[PDB]
Amino acid sequence: EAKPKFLSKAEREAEALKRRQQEVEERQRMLEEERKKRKQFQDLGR
Amino acid sequence: QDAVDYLTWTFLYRRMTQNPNYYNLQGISHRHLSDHLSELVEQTLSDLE
Amino acid sequence: KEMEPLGWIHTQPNESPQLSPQDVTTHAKIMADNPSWDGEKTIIITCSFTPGSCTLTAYKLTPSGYEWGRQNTDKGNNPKGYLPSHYERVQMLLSDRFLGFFMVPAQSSWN
Repeated sequence: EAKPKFLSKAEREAEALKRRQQEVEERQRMLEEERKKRKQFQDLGR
Repeated sequence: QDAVDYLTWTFLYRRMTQNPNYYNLQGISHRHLSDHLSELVEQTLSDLE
Repeated sequence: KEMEPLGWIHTQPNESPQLSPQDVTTHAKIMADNPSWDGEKTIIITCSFTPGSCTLTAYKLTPSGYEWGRQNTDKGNNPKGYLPSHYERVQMLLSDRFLGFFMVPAQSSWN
């Protein structure tokens, strides 16, 4: 919030790893959604 | 924690929210500011140790 | 890695009111070989050299055009089954409010 807390290096690396996992999961989800949209276009044109 | 509190009083903190790039920062977010403050304070304390 | 492919832009020595069979088949082949190209977002921009001027026009590939291009193999000027329902025109405009950039090959030049 307003006051800055102190975070240890272990906590910081763990938080960064969690954020990286979150973003890679979002990327995989977006890739599967792209696959679904592409399949929709292909079977609409077929 | 008291070290971070003491830093909260200096001028450097005041500018660390307006011109972050000058201080190798990447964002004005509280997360980034806290991470950078913790890193610098831990580094200085480790060097002193 | 952050942007999204939107197609290609190519020059034209002279204006033609219709997208050429070569252009449609090229776009269809590219889309078929590469899943990244979405058939609804990608387009083709044609810059034709009219007298002392460049005329720009944007075209989109319809699913019928995609299928015809992917199945087609003739590279001639008038391939069979090329119909004006294979493409549609999309709205494009110019803007001074931001600047784009270029990206060329590393080892050699492009041409």
